[PDB]
Amino acid sequence: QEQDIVFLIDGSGSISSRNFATMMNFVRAVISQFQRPSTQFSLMQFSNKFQTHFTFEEFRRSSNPLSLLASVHQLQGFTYTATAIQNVVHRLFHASYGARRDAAKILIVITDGKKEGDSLDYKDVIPMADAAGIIRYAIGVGLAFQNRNSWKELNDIASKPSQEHIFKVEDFDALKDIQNQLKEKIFAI
Repeated sequence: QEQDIVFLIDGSGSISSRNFATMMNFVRAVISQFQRPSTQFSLMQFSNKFQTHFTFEEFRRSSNPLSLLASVHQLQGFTYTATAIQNVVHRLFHASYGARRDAAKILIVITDGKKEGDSLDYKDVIPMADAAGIIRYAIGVGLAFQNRNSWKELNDIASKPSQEHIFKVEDFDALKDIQNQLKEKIFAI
């Protein structure tokens, strides 16, 4: 079963250079657990700005896909998670970007904090993501995601059942600890 998977990663200034590098190592590790052509990937980074590092078409045609993750520079800035999801949902899965009609559409969001200053609300972008059948995973990095204020954030982003689509890790160095878990979740789709 074909899968078109988008990684949407936060590049806000709150993320240290060391942690950003660690996050990219995690993305590379997860991608390395899958094989083309069944699974294809696309990567967008967000802050208050948005950058598509590679589309599904670029990943598909590449003779060395993992290299497309070699020159990813951190954007810095704020964290407009809702608008970022909107940008992914309304662009990265287009046929013109290399997406496949019959493929399962999956979005993996990695963030170190709640959205702040975003002019869009989750209720403004999630309903459409659900209509498109986009399966969403929310990965929250930081002890703050242990409370309620930040917990609800992951629930608003992730597909239901929430528990099966959310991951809370204490720090960026702990991302590697959920690689197998995340892989198993996706392989089950």
